[PDB]
Amino acid sequence: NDTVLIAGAGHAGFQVAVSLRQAKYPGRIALINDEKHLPYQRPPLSKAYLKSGGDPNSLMFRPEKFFQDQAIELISDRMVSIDREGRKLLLASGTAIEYGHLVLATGARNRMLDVPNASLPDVLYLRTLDESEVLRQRMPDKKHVVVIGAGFIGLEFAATARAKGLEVDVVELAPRVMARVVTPEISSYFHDRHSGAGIRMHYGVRATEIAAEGDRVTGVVLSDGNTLPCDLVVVGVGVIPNVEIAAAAGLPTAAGIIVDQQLLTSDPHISAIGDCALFESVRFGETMRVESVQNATDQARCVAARLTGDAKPYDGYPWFWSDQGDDKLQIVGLTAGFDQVVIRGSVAERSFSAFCYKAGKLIGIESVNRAADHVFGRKILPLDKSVTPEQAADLSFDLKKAAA
Ligand SMILES: Cc1cc2nc3c(=O)[nH]c(=O)nc-3n(C[C@H](O)[C@H](O)[C@H](O)COP(=O)(O)OP(=O)(O)OC[C@H]3O[C@@H](n4cnc5c(N)ncnc54)[C@H](O)[C@@H]3O)c2cc1C
Repeated sequence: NDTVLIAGAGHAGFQVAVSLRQAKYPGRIALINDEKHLPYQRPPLSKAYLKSGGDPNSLMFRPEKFFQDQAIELISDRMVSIDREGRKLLLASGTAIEYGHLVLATGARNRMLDVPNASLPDVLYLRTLDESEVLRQRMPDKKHVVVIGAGFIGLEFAATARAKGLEVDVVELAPRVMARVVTPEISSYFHDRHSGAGIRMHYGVRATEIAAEGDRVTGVVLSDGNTLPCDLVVVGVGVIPNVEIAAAAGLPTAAGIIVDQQLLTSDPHISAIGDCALFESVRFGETMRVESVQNATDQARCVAARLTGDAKPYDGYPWFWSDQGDDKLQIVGLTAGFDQVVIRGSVAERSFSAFCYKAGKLIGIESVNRAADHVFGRKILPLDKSVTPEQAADLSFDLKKAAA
């Protein structure tokens, strides 16, 4: 067959469809979308949107007419099974489709809070437009929310809930916030900023039970035995890559759908991109899964480029960002295994960067309200070039000249 079937119409799904057309792909392109919304943006969900008037499709990538003009078949359905041998995609509507090449961009789903009463009505998640909209409408009728999970999303939400007048308590099991993604100097800064806004941070604890009265949430019980009163709970304790269906078809999976340097599964005719993909990284010499718009986007481009001619190893350089309250956090590079951190700028001035090193080499830059340092990293890191810790701290050391 000639048709390219895309399962999942989020960032990666939408981008591969678009990039496929830009590259003048002749075949048919079907985009399976299991949500009652035109493909939309995720980043605004825990940011601006929570502050908007809730405009139905204000987060749409492109308007409805776009998919028609682009010959991208937008199918309002969901894949449930994959017939690799018959190269057919089995939808839930009962329908079935043959494919030349199958692109899996199923992303990842919320990991359910595994605690008593965790499923009461007032225990909400925050990852889909729908979930964002209910939370937006629910906050005005709530006085106190406990946020479980100090990840990016949880804090982006916490600041807004606080800004709206709600009482806010953040529950994190680790000793500091964003422990899975940033170095201590960043956690510290944000701990101060949020605390300063009146948000009460709680470290070293897990939720062990959701205290309720009738079926009304009244608090969150912690592993230290104490209970934090609240009438609303927002949980962000991780996701689960959607690999089930692919695994059901015999495709290797783990913490994501396994793919090689070219984002291909063990079955040619089937690729995996975005949050759902556990790819082989030539640059970093290891298999990993990355959750970011950058990753979804660059991976989509890589596949689109392959299915149209030049098959190259995926090498989208990783970078992320987060908008918490009035502060902007930008990260370029992977900081895992950092053994030396240098501060450039001033924490007091609320504009600085943490230059992270490992074995004497710059591995990443975490910039708070300092776009210039981020541009420096985005240019230098992909080239695998570095700057000494001494130079990073020196405000008289010109980053523009260094990156020319
Ligand atoms: C609230 C929020 C804020 C974020 N903010 C940022 C940010 O500021 N910066 C950043 O870099 N990243 C951010 N991210 C992460 C970013 O959204 C993800 O990295 C990106 O969406 C991953 O793209 P994706 O295409 O793989 O999957 P997603 O966008 O999640 O889309 C997956 C889509 O596939 C659908 N689907 C799943 N299974 C099936 C199936 N079997 N059949 C059909 N359809 C299916 C899903 O319902 C969904 O619509 C944020 C994420 C969230 C949730």
